[PDB]
Amino acid sequence: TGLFINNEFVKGQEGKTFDVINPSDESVITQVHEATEKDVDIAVAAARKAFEGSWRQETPENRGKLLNNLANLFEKNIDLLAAVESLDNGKAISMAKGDISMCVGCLRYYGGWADKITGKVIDTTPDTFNYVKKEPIGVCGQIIPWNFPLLMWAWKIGPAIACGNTVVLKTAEQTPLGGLVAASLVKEAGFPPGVINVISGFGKVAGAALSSHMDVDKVAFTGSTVVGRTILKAAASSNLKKVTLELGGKSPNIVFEDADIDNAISWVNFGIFFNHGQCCCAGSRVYVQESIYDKFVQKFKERAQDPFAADTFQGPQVSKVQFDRIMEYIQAGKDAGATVETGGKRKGDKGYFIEPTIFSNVTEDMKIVKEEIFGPVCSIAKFKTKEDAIKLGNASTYGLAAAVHTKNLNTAIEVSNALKAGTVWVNTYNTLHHQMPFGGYKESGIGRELGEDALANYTQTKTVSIRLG
Amino acid sequence: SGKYEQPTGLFINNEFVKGQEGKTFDVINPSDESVITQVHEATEKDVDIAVAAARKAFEGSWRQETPENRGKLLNNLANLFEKNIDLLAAVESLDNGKAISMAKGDISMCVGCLRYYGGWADKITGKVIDTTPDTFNYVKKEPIGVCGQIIPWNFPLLMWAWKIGPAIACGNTVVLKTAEQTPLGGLVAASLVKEAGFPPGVINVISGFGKVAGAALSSHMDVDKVAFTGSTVVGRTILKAAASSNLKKVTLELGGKSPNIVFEDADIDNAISWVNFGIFFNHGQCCCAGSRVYVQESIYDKFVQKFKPQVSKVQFDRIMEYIQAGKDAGATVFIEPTIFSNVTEDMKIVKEEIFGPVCSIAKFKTKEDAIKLGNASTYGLAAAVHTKNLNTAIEVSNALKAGTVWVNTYNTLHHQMPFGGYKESGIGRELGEDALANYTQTKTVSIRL
Amino acid sequence: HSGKYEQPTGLFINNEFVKGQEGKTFDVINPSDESVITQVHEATEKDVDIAVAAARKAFEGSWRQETPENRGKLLNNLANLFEKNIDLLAAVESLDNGKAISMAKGDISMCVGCLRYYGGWADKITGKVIDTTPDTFNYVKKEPIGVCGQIIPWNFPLLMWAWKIGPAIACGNTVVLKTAEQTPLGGLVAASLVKEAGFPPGVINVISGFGKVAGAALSSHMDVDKVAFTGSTVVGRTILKAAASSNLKKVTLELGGKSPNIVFEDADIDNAISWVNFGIFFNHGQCCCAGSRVYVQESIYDVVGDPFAADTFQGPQVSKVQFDRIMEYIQAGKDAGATVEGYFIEPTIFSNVTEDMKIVKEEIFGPVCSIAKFKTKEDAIKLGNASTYGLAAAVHTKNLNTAIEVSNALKAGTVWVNTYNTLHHQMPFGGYKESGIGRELGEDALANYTQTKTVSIRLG
Amino acid sequence: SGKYEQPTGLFINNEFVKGQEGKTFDVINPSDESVITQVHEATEKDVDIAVAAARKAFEGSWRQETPENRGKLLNNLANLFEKNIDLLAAVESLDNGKAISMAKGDISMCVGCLRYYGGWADKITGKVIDTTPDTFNYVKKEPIGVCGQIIPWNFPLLMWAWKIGPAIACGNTVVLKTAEQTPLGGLVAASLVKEAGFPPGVINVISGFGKVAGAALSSHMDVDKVAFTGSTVVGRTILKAAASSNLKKVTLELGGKSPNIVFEDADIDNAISWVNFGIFFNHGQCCCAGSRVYVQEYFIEPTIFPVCSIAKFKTKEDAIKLGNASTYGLAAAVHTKNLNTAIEVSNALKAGTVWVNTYNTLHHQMPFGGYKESGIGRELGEDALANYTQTKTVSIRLG
Repeated sequence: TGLFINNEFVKGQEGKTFDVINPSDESVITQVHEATEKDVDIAVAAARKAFEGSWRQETPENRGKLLNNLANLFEKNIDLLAAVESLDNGKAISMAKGDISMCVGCLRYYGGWADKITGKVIDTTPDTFNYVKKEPIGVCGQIIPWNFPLLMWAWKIGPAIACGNTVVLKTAEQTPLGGLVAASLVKEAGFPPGVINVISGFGKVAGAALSSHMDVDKVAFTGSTVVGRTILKAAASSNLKKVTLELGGKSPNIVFEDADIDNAISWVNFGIFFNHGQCCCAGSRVYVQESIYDKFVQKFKERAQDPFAADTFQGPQVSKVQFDRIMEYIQAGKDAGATVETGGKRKGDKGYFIEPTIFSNVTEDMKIVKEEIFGPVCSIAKFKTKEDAIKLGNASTYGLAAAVHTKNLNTAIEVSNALKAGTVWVNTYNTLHHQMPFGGYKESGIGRELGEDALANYTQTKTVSIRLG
Repeated sequence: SGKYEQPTGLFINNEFVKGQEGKTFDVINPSDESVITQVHEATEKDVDIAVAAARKAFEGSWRQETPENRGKLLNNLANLFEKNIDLLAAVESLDNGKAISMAKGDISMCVGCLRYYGGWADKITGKVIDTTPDTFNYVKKEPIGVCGQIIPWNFPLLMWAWKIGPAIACGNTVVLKTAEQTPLGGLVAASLVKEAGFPPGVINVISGFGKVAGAALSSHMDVDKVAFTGSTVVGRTILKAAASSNLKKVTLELGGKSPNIVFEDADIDNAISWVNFGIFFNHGQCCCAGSRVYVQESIYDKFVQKFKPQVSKVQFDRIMEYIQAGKDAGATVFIEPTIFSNVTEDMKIVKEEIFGPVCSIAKFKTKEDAIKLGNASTYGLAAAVHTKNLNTAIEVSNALKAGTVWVNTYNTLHHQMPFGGYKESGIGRELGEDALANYTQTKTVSIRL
Repeated sequence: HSGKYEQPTGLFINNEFVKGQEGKTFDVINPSDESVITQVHEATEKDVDIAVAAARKAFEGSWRQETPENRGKLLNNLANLFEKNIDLLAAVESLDNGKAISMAKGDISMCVGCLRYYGGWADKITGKVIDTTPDTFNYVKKEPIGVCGQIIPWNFPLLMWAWKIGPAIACGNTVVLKTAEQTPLGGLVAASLVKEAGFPPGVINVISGFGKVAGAALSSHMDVDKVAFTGSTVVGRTILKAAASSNLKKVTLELGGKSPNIVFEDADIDNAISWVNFGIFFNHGQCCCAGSRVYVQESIYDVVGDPFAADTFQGPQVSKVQFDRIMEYIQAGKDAGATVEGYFIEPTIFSNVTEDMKIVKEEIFGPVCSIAKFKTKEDAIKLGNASTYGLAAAVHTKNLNTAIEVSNALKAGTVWVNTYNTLHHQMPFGGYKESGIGRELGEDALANYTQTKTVSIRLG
Repeated sequence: SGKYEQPTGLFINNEFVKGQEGKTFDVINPSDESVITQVHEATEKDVDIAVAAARKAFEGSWRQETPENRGKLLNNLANLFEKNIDLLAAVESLDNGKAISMAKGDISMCVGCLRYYGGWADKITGKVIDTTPDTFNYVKKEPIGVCGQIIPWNFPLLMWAWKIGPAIACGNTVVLKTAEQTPLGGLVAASLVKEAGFPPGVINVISGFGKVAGAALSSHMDVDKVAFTGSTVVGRTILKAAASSNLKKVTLELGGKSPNIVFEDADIDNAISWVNFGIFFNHGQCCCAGSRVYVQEYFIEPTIFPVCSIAKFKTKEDAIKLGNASTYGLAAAVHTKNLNTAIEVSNALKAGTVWVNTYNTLHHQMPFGGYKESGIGRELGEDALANYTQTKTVSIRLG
């Protein structure tokens, strides 16, 4: 399926195609047209033509109408879309239905916001009139990863289109299929040509080309810190465009004395093993109070024990490079003397399946504890003081999210007030919602994403001061 | 008067001190050209001391304090500023070289600015979201932490007040670096910081150069955010080191070249008075300045006739470079305020950033031509429109590609109204409630049942 | 005009069409041919009690499970239903109220936009968190008020329906709406949509009755938590006094006012006479916001009947009482020496209204306009602002200083500049002084339909 | 101490003046029963004067004034409250009968209160709506105009300071009436009003009785707003008069039966101290005081089952029904350590202020206000400004 430009599926100016492999049986699904720097420039040129006197005319009332249209389409095709994702990405299809649900709530939630962006009328002290507009930024290019390609698709598209920007989305080469079938829905929903363009390519070729584009007004990156620094470096070399990143971090999971146990093991099971641990906020450092530690760890072990089947909860990892980094991390974790409760071996000759991995007898500064593994691999420890879980859990330059299980409100408030995370879950984990914003503290991110906060990043403030008598 | 100062130190932990290297770097008066005196120097080893102070303050001291007495500090400081307005006005006139007449204007604007933000200390509010039943979700604002702030020299004390107000309101400790050309202001201000009873390390004021101290802040691993004012190229400098270091947050306000538009029905007596105040106010040192001025094809000639100290040698030299490029371009034409006319459309003299008293006049016909001409610029920091027609005034201001638009006024700026750029003029707006967004972080707590 | 007919006549209680306990019917007249359409059942004080009980059961039970997402979803369903039956609905509207079916369709469009908007607001109602405490945590919750009684007026029965129902349901309140005696039909047709949309039983109830019997019952009810009145100021005073004698329920009023129209010499050539035409003769002059008195600078001082037809712009008046009230008022206009230019009264224009007599004294609510003449600027502010009513006003000009200064100076809850009688859900509509209590459109409606709640948690 | 008399009059147009009736009324000391002195009394014509003054102030002076200055003025007045905190602290104790320590505590709250709203004067923001068409619409906020403000006796200067804070922040002129029992406070405050530099007639302080002076404010044709604190039945009478007059905005605060709920999982030491404060604080003379308390299975001495009633629930749902089975719900409290208990029960309680592991701590930043018969409008924190502002919507059609 070709590049989505001006509501058409053109093909690559140089005709490059690149290969799409299925993680379940390693076979090759098909090939997808590749954008190079000439493609990116013409895409961006389409976005700007739309921005210029086309979609500036459209009314917020309608911009929401369109978004709601898109969400109903998504909803009309939950089954196709969840399949595409399971094929391309490798996720349990009952899980994939979950993911599209989140897409229909996220788009529709931003549908509501389109007509509710408002500036201010500042009563300046003198006898003058001053209004503060919020306007669209213009061309917004976003790069999304392959954890939640369709979900991340809908995060980026939503905000930008509610506010009235025109966008250019690059799908990660790993999972370029979803964003394209979504793009087909974008034509049924009644969006002008140009408003929304979807690109497939690599970070190093198109990815970059977006970042350095002198006619791109905003980039919005979701992936590894490493590439993020690249992206920041790109914006600075080009036109100083507005950047907002959501890098990943190795978040923690914390259990207390008073806390309920059966929910903990279940939520911390979900906290690391959800999406195979292939999500930004997974809970790889698990900390339990010493009193409860031994039995908890036993009770955690027992809980640990094809995507298209309905029984599966885990699945293939996205690529063998990503598989072979995960496997390099597990051997590193054992090479360091850490015991293994359960974990350490692939499943089956075909496919990238990896087992849920646990580690004990681990020190505070192994390679595995505070460097992003990005698979189903986690660490357990014993803490005793309230101030311990603080010094321990935040002993970390990556603070994207955290958790705290307790029954004592004072502990809950104090710890969560003390924790240095963009998101704190009390008695839950890995539950995101569009209403509440999501982002990285310090090195996990630059800017916040869900909620009304997203909107800030895609609007901007003009001060008009009508001075007179 | 002029006076003789004591340790001209780095303000560190509420104390003036020197550099561990023992280095110093002269300060010179643009009027006389004599050297006023000599101010201490801060290099990487000192910035790491100051960052240590700010993080020390931030941890356990200032987290206990409340926004009402935090507020109760930014007013005291505003009071000190007013008590010694004419003193600070003098220093600032002496060092920068601007007329003591800015005693009220510039140095009071700080009092206003620091007061307003003193206001905002206890008005910071998080959120509560009604996601569902059973669950209970809220959003809270917290202080970012240590902030590096680099100011220029055009409004040394003003800028000083624009960076302390929001940062402190929100509850963050700061480490400030004055310019090399005009460090004197921040240091007296610093004595005022001690007086108003701030606890030690919530404000450290540093002196130095871009190549050394500047760099140390930008790339400092323990700095959580940085905010910067000055040339676009040093901004790009900041953004990179941010990226290499620790992805600390970056707010830039870079200067821009900014237009002034006059229509036939503009009440000419007002229009000429604003454009002149717009371009020459503070020698053209204003980031937002009427670098290029445009007049209707009907009233151009009538309009033109009615119309007719930098900080160091180097700033004095780029204007003489750009003035030379002017006559070279063939364009009809302390420092003489310079004016050019029948300047072409594509020149050096228009498109890059003079930062001195020079102005270039252009002539338009239709309304949409002034749109094409104004927003035809890489720099979009401010713009202004002088007319009387309603439909004209609001249609154009919407169209103009700038972060501040002025209608029947120029260079008149207020602290409750946000000021910023959006065409590589800047990242983020820094005045009014929106500044407080830059120096806070969001944390989301969800409780289940 | 469309043969299909399913005009329900019952009271819409608990997602059902019941009948009056003591069974009273009351006649419905068509203002175009003075004929009786049919008869609708009447609520009385036991009906209203039953009703309030329905709403309160809903609010007490069903709406702990429901998430703001779904409250938003439902309104959108109800919008799409409204938009699927624009044609049927416009027809009832036109038949019942006697207004051109071109206008009635315009009305319903406004309904679907108003419902959608508020559907968008359900998940976006966020309370605050106050972080200025030491070793304490305080959040401020917003929550539904509870049971909200609504009394809509016959000008725009279906529009007013949406204006009331939208905000209240977004926030999580449950409501009981009394239609106007003169136009009960729309609200009941709508009520049928409310069940197809998937609202729970009880959440939304539509009563027919009178301002006296039923109207009083809602406003004096001790289990009704908030009434919302729209209509004559004489009734509003009754509504407040009801609320004070009963249980102090929170009360939002939106009464009428005599709105000014100002025209400045620099202003604009023909669309001005076009806007002021629309300004007083839109909807036959039945809008609270209509521009009764028109003011012009001295320099420049000097459609028929059947609603179901296409060419019509102006239609019947609601009834003979309204017709008769109008005739008395214009009769007084000629009686006072002012020059002059089934149910349908042709639009009159009064000059020589040099003074502020009876014709400019109070609202008329018919197609009667009054012309004034001004010449400075501070006089038009003083002539316009010279009224106990301040709900809307207009200015026409080309002039920026006059525009802003005047509209700053005018004392109306809404001020149009170079336009008139153009409302929009985004922006709040409301009255100054004796015109109103509260604000209605936009985000400010939501305040009227939520309560805050301060939780403070001590630590240590 | 006790001191000179001076006029002791009506504060009108920045000067102490006297009743046109020539009526004076007596002030009694709750402690020794003595008669302190005689303050004059307002009647319908003094009110009409003061309203006239507040209108002429509003109609001219205040335009020239800029929110930056409003705020300066309010904290100036907060500065002066702090100057004579000790004086004003004692006035209040002599007049009302309240421990001098508590009066330091009350004044601090006033200075706080006034300062906060000083903060808010230049932060009043309007809206700008991006209307679908090519129009340009904004939403302005303007002052209502003349306000009537009626205070009880329990926090005569505290309440004084909540009432004038928001009102002046937003740009209104106020006309304040002081309770008959305790007018002494307000009148010094009024001396401090001139000194803080307020233009004349922006704050007028009236003394007099419920019937006469109340009625005059409530029903005054040229008052645009009233605000009321005290019994429910004078409230009803205020609402009613509003209606018969010309439809003032009415914001009222009524005092009620608040509850205190303690599960035995709560810490008993903190619980006991907090309920004791709660009900014996300010001699149970506060709207917030928690008349009834439930646990899990002239001077009047303190009383228990300034009174209180104890009873005992079992499961959690009885705790919520007992607290909310009341005509009244102005405040509440709940003492526990259970997270899920504290969040769930407080949502379920129909109160305008809930306290968890604390009672009667009240902060000017946080809005205080009443449910059901407890009040109409909330009046503290940011939300107060809403009560004293008013929305104007301008649409500008374009080409």
